[PDB]
Amino acid sequence: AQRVTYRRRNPYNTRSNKIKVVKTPGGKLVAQHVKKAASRVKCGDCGSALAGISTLRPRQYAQVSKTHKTVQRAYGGSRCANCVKERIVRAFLIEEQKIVKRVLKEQQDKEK
Amino acid sequence: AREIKDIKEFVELARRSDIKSAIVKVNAKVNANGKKFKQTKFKVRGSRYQYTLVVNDASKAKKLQQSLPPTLKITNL
Amino acid sequence: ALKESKRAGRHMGYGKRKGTKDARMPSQVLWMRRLRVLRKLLAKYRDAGKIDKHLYHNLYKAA
Amino acid sequence: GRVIRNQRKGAGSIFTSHTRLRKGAAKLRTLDYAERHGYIRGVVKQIIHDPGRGAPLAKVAFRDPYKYKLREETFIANEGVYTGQFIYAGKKASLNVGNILPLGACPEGTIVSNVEEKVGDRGALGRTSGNYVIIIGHNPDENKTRVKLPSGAKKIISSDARGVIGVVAGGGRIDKPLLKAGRAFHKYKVKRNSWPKTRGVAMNPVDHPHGGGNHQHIGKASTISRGAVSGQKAGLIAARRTGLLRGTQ
Amino acid sequence: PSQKSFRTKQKLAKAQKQNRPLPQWIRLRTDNKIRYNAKRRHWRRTKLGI
Amino acid sequence: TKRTKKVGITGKFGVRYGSSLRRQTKKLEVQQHAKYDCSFCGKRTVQRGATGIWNCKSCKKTVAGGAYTVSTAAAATVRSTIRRLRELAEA
RNA sequence: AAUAGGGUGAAGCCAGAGGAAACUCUGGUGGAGGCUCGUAGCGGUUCUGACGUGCAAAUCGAUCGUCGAAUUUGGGUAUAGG
RNA sequence: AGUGGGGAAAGGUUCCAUGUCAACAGCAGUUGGACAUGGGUUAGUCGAUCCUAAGAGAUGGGGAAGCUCCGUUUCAACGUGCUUGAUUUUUCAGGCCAACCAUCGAAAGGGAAUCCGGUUAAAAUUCCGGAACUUGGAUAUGGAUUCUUCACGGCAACGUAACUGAAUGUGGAGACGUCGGCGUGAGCCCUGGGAGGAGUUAUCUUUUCUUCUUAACAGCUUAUCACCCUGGAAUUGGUUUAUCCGGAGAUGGGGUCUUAUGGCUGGAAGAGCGCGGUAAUUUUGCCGCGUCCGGUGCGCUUACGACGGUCCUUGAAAAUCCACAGGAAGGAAUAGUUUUCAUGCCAAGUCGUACUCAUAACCGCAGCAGGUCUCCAAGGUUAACAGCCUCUAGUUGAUAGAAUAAUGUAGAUAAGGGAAGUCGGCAAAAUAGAUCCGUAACUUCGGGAUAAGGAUUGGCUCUAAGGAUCGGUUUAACGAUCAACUUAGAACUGGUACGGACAAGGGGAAUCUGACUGUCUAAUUAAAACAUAGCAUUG
Ligand SMILES: NC[C@@H]1O[C@H](O[C@H]2[C@@H](O)[C@H](O[C@@H]3[C@@H](O)[C@H](N)C[C@H](N)[C@H]3O[C@H]3O[C@H](CO)[C@@H](O)[C@H](O)[C@H]3N)O[C@@H]2CO)[C@H](N)[C@@H](O)[C@@H]1O
Ligand SMILES: NC[C@@H]1O[C@H](O[C@H]2[C@@H](O)[C@H](O[C@@H]3[C@@H](O)[C@H](N)C[C@H](N)[C@H]3O[C@H]3O[C@H](CO)[C@@H](O)[C@H](O)[C@H]3N)O[C@@H]2CO)[C@H](N)[C@@H](O)[C@@H]1O
Ligand SMILES: NC[C@@H]1O[C@H](O[C@H]2[C@@H](O)[C@H](O[C@@H]3[C@@H](O)[C@H](N)C[C@H](N)[C@H]3O[C@H]3O[C@H](CO)[C@@H](O)[C@H](O)[C@H]3N)O[C@@H]2CO)[C@H](N)[C@@H](O)[C@@H]1O
Ligand SMILES: NC[C@@H]1O[C@H](O[C@H]2[C@@H](O)[C@H](O[C@@H]3[C@@H](O)[C@H](N)C[C@H](N)[C@H]3O[C@H]3O[C@H](CO)[C@@H](O)[C@H](O)[C@H]3N)O[C@@H]2CO)[C@H](N)[C@@H](O)[C@@H]1O
Ligand SMILES: NC[C@@H]1O[C@H](O[C@H]2[C@@H](O)[C@H](O[C@@H]3[C@@H](O)[C@H](N)C[C@H](N)[C@H]3O[C@H]3O[C@H](CO)[C@@H](O)[C@H](O)[C@H]3N)O[C@@H]2CO)[C@H](N)[C@@H](O)[C@@H]1O
Ligand SMILES: NC[C@@H]1O[C@H](O[C@H]2[C@@H](O)[C@H](O[C@@H]3[C@@H](O)[C@H](N)C[C@H](N)[C@H]3O[C@H]3O[C@H](CO)[C@@H](O)[C@H](O)[C@H]3N)O[C@@H]2CO)[C@H](N)[C@@H](O)[C@@H]1O
Ligand SMILES: NC[C@@H]1O[C@H](O[C@H]2[C@@H](O)[C@H](O[C@@H]3[C@@H](O)[C@H](N)C[C@H](N)[C@H]3O[C@H]3O[C@H](CO)[C@@H](O)[C@H](O)[C@H]3N)O[C@@H]2CO)[C@H](N)[C@@H](O)[C@@H]1O
Ligand SMILES: NC[C@@H]1O[C@H](O[C@H]2[C@@H](O)[C@H](O[C@@H]3[C@@H](O)[C@H](N)C[C@H](N)[C@H]3O[C@H]3O[C@H](CO)[C@@H](O)[C@H](O)[C@H]3N)O[C@@H]2CO)[C@H](N)[C@@H](O)[C@@H]1O
Ligand SMILES: NC[C@@H]1O[C@H](O[C@H]2[C@@H](O)[C@H](O[C@@H]3[C@@H](O)[C@H](N)C[C@H](N)[C@H]3O[C@H]3O[C@H](CO)[C@@H](O)[C@H](O)[C@H]3N)O[C@@H]2CO)[C@H](N)[C@@H](O)[C@@H]1O
Ligand SMILES: NC[C@@H]1O[C@H](O[C@H]2[C@@H](O)[C@H](O[C@@H]3[C@@H](O)[C@H](N)C[C@H](N)[C@H]3O[C@H]3O[C@H](CO)[C@@H](O)[C@H](O)[C@H]3N)O[C@@H]2CO)[C@H](N)[C@@H](O)[C@@H]1O
Ligand SMILES: [Mg+2]
Ligand SMILES: [Mg+2]
Ligand SMILES: [Mg+2]
Ligand SMILES: [Mg+2]
Ligand SMILES: [Mg+2]
Ligand SMILES: [Mg+2]
Ligand SMILES: [Mg+2]
Ligand SMILES: [Mg+2]
Ligand SMILES: [Mg+2]
Ligand SMILES: [Mg+2]
Ligand SMILES: [Mg+2]
Ligand SMILES: [Mg+2]
Ligand SMILES: [Mg+2]
Ligand SMILES: [Mg+2]
Ligand SMILES: [Mg+2]
Ligand SMILES: [Mg+2]
Ligand SMILES: [Mg+2]
Ligand SMILES: [Mg+2]
Ligand SMILES: [Mg+2]
Ligand SMILES: [Mg+2]
Ligand SMILES: [Mg+2]
Ligand SMILES: [Mg+2]
Ligand SMILES: [Mg+2]
Ligand SMILES: [Mg+2]
Ligand SMILES: [Mg+2]
Ligand SMILES: [Mg+2]
Ligand SMILES: [Mg+2]
Ligand SMILES: [Mg+2]
Ligand SMILES: [Mg+2]
Ligand SMILES: [Mg+2]
Ligand SMILES: [Mg+2]
Ligand SMILES: [Mg+2]
Ligand SMILES: [Mg+2]
Ligand SMILES: [Mg+2]
Ligand SMILES: [Mg+2]
Ligand SMILES: [Mg+2]
Ligand SMILES: [Mg+2]
Ligand SMILES: [Mg+2]
Ligand SMILES: [Mg+2]
Ligand SMILES: [Mg+2]
Ligand SMILES: [Mg+2]
Ligand SMILES: [Mg+2]
Ligand SMILES: [Mg+2]
Ligand SMILES: [Mg+2]
Ligand SMILES: [Mg+2]
Ligand SMILES: [Mg+2]
Ligand SMILES: [Mg+2]
Ligand SMILES: [Mg+2]
Ligand SMILES: [Mg+2]
Ligand SMILES: [Mg+2]
Ligand SMILES: [Mg+2]
Ligand SMILES: [Mg+2]
Ligand SMILES: [Mg+2]
Ligand SMILES: [Mg+2]
Ligand SMILES: [Mg+2]
Ligand SMILES: [Mg+2]
Ligand SMILES: [Mg+2]
Ligand SMILES: [Mg+2]
Ligand SMILES: [Mg+2]
Ligand SMILES: [Mg+2]
Ligand SMILES: [Mg+2]
Ligand SMILES: [Mg+2]
Ligand SMILES: [Mg+2]
Ligand SMILES: [Mg+2]
Ligand SMILES: [Mg+2]
Ligand SMILES: [Mg+2]
Ligand SMILES: [Mg+2]
Ligand SMILES: [Mg+2]
Ligand SMILES: [Mg+2]
Ligand SMILES: [Mg+2]
Ligand SMILES: [Mg+2]
Ligand SMILES: [Mg+2]
Ligand SMILES: [Mg+2]
Ligand SMILES: [Zn+2]
Ligand SMILES: [Zn+2]
Repeated sequence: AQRVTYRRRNPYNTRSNKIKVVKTPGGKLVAQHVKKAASRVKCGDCGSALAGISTLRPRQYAQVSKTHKTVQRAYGGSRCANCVKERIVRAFLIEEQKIVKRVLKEQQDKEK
Repeated sequence: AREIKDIKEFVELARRSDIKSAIVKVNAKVNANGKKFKQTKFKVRGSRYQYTLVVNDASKAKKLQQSLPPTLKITNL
Repeated sequence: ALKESKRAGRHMGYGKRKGTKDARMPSQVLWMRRLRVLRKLLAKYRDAGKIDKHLYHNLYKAA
Repeated sequence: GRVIRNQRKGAGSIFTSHTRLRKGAAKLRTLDYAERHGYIRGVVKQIIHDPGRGAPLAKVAFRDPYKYKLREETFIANEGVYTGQFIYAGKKASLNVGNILPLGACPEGTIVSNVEEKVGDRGALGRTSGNYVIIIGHNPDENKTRVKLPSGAKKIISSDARGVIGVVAGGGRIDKPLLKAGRAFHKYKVKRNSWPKTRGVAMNPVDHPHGGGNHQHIGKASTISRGAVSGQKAGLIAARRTGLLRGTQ
Repeated sequence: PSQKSFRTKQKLAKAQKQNRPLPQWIRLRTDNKIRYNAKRRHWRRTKLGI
Repeated sequence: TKRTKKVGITGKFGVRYGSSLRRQTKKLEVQQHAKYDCSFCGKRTVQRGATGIWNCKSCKKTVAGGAYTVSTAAAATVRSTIRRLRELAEA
């Protein structure tokens, strides 16, 4: 079987010197240098992978359109759907309870 | 190279201001179960991309050939 | 010509074996092969209605 | 003779601490107006392992009172502190596990950790896993508090000095044997170059005061004066006593 | 190595140019005493120092 | 079947290190690899990360604990002492 | 950055049996370990072998220790003559 | 696991062509890594350059007689700051910030972007041909959007060609250890039909070997995991090789998303490959045909995916890019906005690039049996990348001829005895793979153990056992098709041979000693020495 060589001066199996083996239109077998696999965008609240956002190596995000980098919602590309839902409910319940705690201490500023 | 499928889209593209030349390639093929048919590929070379239109009908190809702008240089292969 | 001889069973006697029983045919592979056969049939019977989900669950743990 | 292993450590060439993997310095907040007069609330985001430390560390986010920003502090995690817990720090903070209070605000018998030697030094005492400081009593006229340290020593600190309510997490680590040289190797791989240790009696007289002899033996008393000089202080330095510890101390 | 600096490669160009034989018309000058280049260097025998 | 009469998890250590060292190891190594009840979600899904760090797989709550158990006896006592001193101080 | 192919079979898990209970037994599964046979690697026991104006200012041959970790190793970097 | 094909370090012209034999190639020499003359290394995409690592190191300062030492934001008034509307008044008006911020330090870390065919005597991811990509800059057309000004749809996960967003703030990516099995892909290996070419052909062989390939890039499509809607569960169900999940919503039904991977197509047959017919000293060709359709798997290598274990060990940083929160400012109707949608225009400087990488291009004084980091990896036998034979590729190099005394060096064999030799079983011999049976004292219960001790093993012809995919009132308990080598047994057979070469434990009973794994006297000592966990004392 035919054997391959590195295409660059780096002779070592490092993380950035990974190769694939590809068959050419000439019926030959050469090494083709691969780029590092992209990592998934992750949630800032729960750490889960965000759905609907392309997984690319960071510089490749600047030259691609916005629909790939976001979701049509609050905190679209930053927080997951479930984490925004808890934020909304928590914000609402907590702001509502602040009113109960306020009125209760105006009622005690006239009876105590 | 990008492929174009709609013939109407292809002729308007062939009159874009950056189109230098065109290639018409004829491939002799066979309809699998059927018999020999002559495929024709129209290739328009633009500034960024090469655009290919595949026309499997040998007669609509001839009509398309007379539908291209006369100014484009066409190479027959 | 050997491959037909070995497919017919030739050259496989005790005097022709150098690896252990488990290197030649791992018991972990045989177990995995068997338990996938049993699991595949049980889902076929339950999904065809030949057995119900209660007999299925008991036999799944027995397999 | 030669410079002995005691003396080569001060130069700190191969004897510096291995700190690549450390997760930050564990400190209390800088004592500010909010902690001096009231309390401030932060939320625990992480409880993480710090290499070279038996105690886990907690990352606690507070709001900055003066500019729009989040401030992340590295506290020593007390046992029972959980992710998402609200931590209250200040004079008016309540007596709950994990809260940071002045020493005068804690009643007698309060178990507190990461205690300040001096008001605002951000934690000096009782920082290792399973250790803590017990508050024995108060002297309100001079504003001072007496506490008992993990070594058993009693100390008097300003009552304005702060501490963290609870016991430092990760205790009981010493209860399990290491069982292997490799375990100590991995232990010190992220601490410093102090292992393994060659016995001075197994060296030559150039290398150590214990070196030499046609048998391995020290030859003179191994209790060394406190006033001895560098190169001599190898053994039991300023030893008040020797031998098996019998009875109470 | 194949990967070399400019400062190195410039020294190697001078080392090649200094490794000529003596030009033969020099022996014809009057009161000429130089018969050959006495500062020859072979790559395997004597090393440069770069 | 029952594979070992008494070594249990320390059967990975063979005959080395001494029986005394191995049985003392067994107690704390059973404790550090166990699953504990989550005080937040109620499942028995709390396991140790590094020493002193105990995470729950279900609700993703991390709690600071002991080296080999989620709670040491000393910490549990301090909570009740703190609970007690908090009640009198707050009346 | 590197480390063939085998052996053993620790926790956890499944099924069955016995027992009043506390529990025990059996058959599997699983794949632990500064575990093991053994290449490469790393090392260097014996022949007190060869050689001993040598291939070699330390090698050669067989034999041998270890071979998943306190492992082997490149480069960068730190420590300098009492 | 090469005497193959490349590289890093190091060398420096050794590379290629021509000539050539005085010296060198420990014989020779018409030959050479020698000698002489010329030629040769082409980059926006490959590395440097940028980033930071351990560390190095200026500055304000503080020491020091001083050479200098310390310190790295340090008891410092630390921006050669930016962003706009501009102004054409080359002045300004101001608006924001300045925790941290000199710098050097990686051709293996991080990192914007290129592929195929062809081409030289010698260069090529650099040249030619074709087809792309990134960054920076400029910029028009189309599209999009607005009279409900800064878009619509979907219950939702989210979808869309686009579809304002200052200061300031928050996240993500960059970004990472190790082991185990499972699954999937790719390349390789194996193999069928068919279309070509070569070899054998006394005889047999529908035979043996060989060609049948498809790059970067673009479009459409393709998913485990995760998530959404519905629904409400014991007769508990679902489920992995490996036991975990579910009233904190399972099973069931229907959907959303993510790189990876496959498919179709463009690139692209025009290329390359295999044949047939020709032109001709002939630069170089010209013509015609084919290049198609499959199968298989505990296979090998490697990538990815979903998982499980592990640690008193929890397994870099920074440059850089994106998103979100926020709501400053600016925005239409006779017209307004935006270059995150498509298309179009311009540019990408500097240095390295030949060749050797070793039993002859490096270091060991040398063309030295030594040393020196790494990538790819065919067939048979086999557990095996071992050993042995072979394909591709590469070598056939080592002064040679004639003889074959003693004594050697390396290697074989030996009657009967079997350690009597000797300090001593030194050396050699014996054992050796695999299946089945069987296995003691002692023990920290884990071991000891391959303990010991026995049997078997070839070839051939058979027998039996173990699956996959489809097809429907639950006798599918069956049919159809397809498919891998594993295990057990029998008969026959032979100069009783058979792990037939290769490969490959001798075993047992004890004493002294160190617990163990581990470590050292490079170049006479590997040990009982050192270390170690454990124990104890001291500050
Ligand atoms: N050409 C295939 C794929 O097409 C992509 O093109 C798509 C992307 O530009 C964008 O894709 C969207 C995107 O908004 C975001 N990633 C989410 C969404 N799921 C994707 O969706 C798209 O891809 C899926 C998958 O094939 C299709 O089934 C679907 O029809 C299509 N809308 O919209 C395009 C429509 O297909 C990539 N440009 C290309 O690199 C990739 O190969
Ligand atoms: N009471 C003061 C205590 O100092 C303690 O520690 C102090 C010191 O022991 C410690 O030493 C630091 C050293 O780490 C780091 N290199 C910074 C500093 N130069 C040293 O400080 C030292 O040197 C200074 C001279 O500079 C002298 O005052 C003294 O020798 C000593 N404080 O740094 C601290 C001060 O910088 C604790 N931080 C805390 O208990 C408290 O602040
Ligand atoms: N890095 C400076 C810090 O401050 C101190 O540093 C010490 C030094 O600055 C200085 O110590 C000197 C030392 O310079 C010198 N080279 C050796 C001398 N033995 C030390 O002296 C010290 O120890 C001795 C012995 O117990 C006492 O008798 C003496 O009082 C004490 N000053 O004084 C300090 C001790 O008093 C702390 N030891 C320690 O936190 C750290 O070194
Ligand atoms: N001179 C006698 C023989 O040569 C040997 O020399 C060693 C090497 O020079 C020789 O080459 C090895 C081998 O794996 C193979 N045949 C080629 C491979 N490139 C080399 O492998 C290795 O070489 C050196 C030295 O071992 C290593 O340090 C390095 O990591 C690695 N490249 O293999 C030997 C080791 O197996 C030894 N001196 C001796 O043990 C052996 O019997
Ligand atoms: N919500 C969690 C986040 O955790 C953050 O804390 C972490 C981050 O600041 C930083 O984490 C980095 C991250 O910044 C960066 N974008 C890369 C990666 N996502 C993280 O990586 C972290 O976790 C991975 C897990 O395998 C480890 O390999 C890595 O060593 C570790 N730093 O290191 C911290 C410790 O892991 C912050 N507290 C905050 O952003 C937020 O709370
Ligand atoms: N331009 C940047 C690059 O874009 C790439 O984009 C690739 C993807 O968008 C898309 O890849 C598709 C993939 O979506 C789909 N699920 C499978 C399909 N086979 C792939 O196709 C691609 O990759 C395969 C190899 O797997 C090639 O054989 C094929 O020629 C190529 N078009 O086609 C593009 C081919 O370049 C990659 N994301 C990555 O290499 C990188 O980001
Ligand atoms: N494939 C499974 C999935 O993919 C991921 O998992 C991938 C890896 O992260 C994971 O690796 C192992 C894991 O198996 C094991 N049970 C725990 C272990 N800590 C992980 O290791 C990890 O730790 C380091 C920390 O520095 C990470 O940086 C790194 O991602 C990974 N090596 O194994 C997977 C390899 O295919 C995610 N962890 C998660 O979504 C899920 O497990
Ligand atoms: N542009 C060439 C690049 O810079 C350098 O080349 C430049 C220098 O050699 C030289 O620069 C001189 C400078 O030496 C001298 N001391 C001052 C003079 N003004 C410079 O001149 C140059 O630089 C100025 C800016 O300073 C430019 O405005 C001007 O256009 C340019 N000629 O002029 C060259 C043109 O820029 C490198 N030598 C070259 O290899 C590299 O490609
Ligand atoms: N059984 C293992 C095999 O033994 C083989 O070896 C066999 C023969 O080579 C070996 O012969 C050896 C001889 O080589 C060696 N130099 C000396 C010895 N006297 C001979 O031994 C033989 O003769 C003696 C006569 O008394 C008898 O015991 C018997 O016939 C036999 N062992 O006897 C062995 C059989 O007993 C091979 N080494 C190899 O294939 C494999 O190891
Ligand atoms: N499992 C052992 C099996 O034995 C087989 O053969 C064995 C038997 O089948 C056979 O024995 C047969 C016996 O069955 C039958 N009743 C009588 C016959 N004479 C024997 O055979 C014998 O004699 C014949 C000549 O007749 C010779 O081939 C030879 O001496 C011997 N095989 O000979 C072997 C005696 O044990 C194969 N040899 C072997 O490959 C296979 O593994
Ligand atoms: Mg890796
Ligand atoms: Mg095209
Ligand atoms: Mg058989
Ligand atoms: Mg098993
Ligand atoms: Mg010691
Ligand atoms: Mg000694
Ligand atoms: Mg002395
Ligand atoms: Mg003395
Ligand atoms: Mg002595
Ligand atoms: Mg001695
Ligand atoms: Mg002693
Ligand atoms: Mg005496
Ligand atoms: Mg006592
Ligand atoms: Mg040399
Ligand atoms: Mg010199
Ligand atoms: Mg193994
Ligand atoms: Mg071992
Ligand atoms: Mg071993
Ligand atoms: Mg070793
Ligand atoms: Mg030797
Ligand atoms: Mg000798
Ligand atoms: Mg001699
Ligand atoms: Mg060996
Ligand atoms: Mg080094
Ligand atoms: Mg001296
Ligand atoms: Mg081999
Ligand atoms: Mg030459
Ligand atoms: Mg000669
Ligand atoms: Mg001669
Ligand atoms: Mg020359
Ligand atoms: Mg690049
Ligand atoms: Mg530059
Ligand atoms: Mg630094
Ligand atoms: Mg300095
Ligand atoms: Mg100065
Ligand atoms: Mg500098
Ligand atoms: Mg730099
Ligand atoms: Mg440097
Ligand atoms: Mg680099
Ligand atoms: Mg061509
Ligand atoms: Mg080419
Ligand atoms: Mg070449
Ligand atoms: Mg080109
Ligand atoms: Mg729209
Ligand atoms: Mg990294
Ligand atoms: Mg692995
Ligand atoms: Mg794996
Ligand atoms: Mg695979
Ligand atoms: Mg590419
Ligand atoms: Mg895949
Ligand atoms: Mg926003
Ligand atoms: Mg080259
Ligand atoms: Mg040599
Ligand atoms: Mg060799
Ligand atoms: Mg020299
Ligand atoms: Mg010779
Ligand atoms: Mg001769
Ligand atoms: Mg012989
Ligand atoms: Mg005899
Ligand atoms: Mg006889
Ligand atoms: Mg006898
Ligand atoms: Mg005798
Ligand atoms: Mg012997
Ligand atoms: Mg046996
Ligand atoms: Mg024994
Ligand atoms: Mg004795
Ligand atoms: Mg020992
Ligand atoms: Mg003892
Ligand atoms: Mg020695
Ligand atoms: Mg030894
Ligand atoms: Mg020795
Ligand atoms: Mg010792
Ligand atoms: Mg004490
Ligand atoms: Zn979330
Ligand atoms: Zn929980």
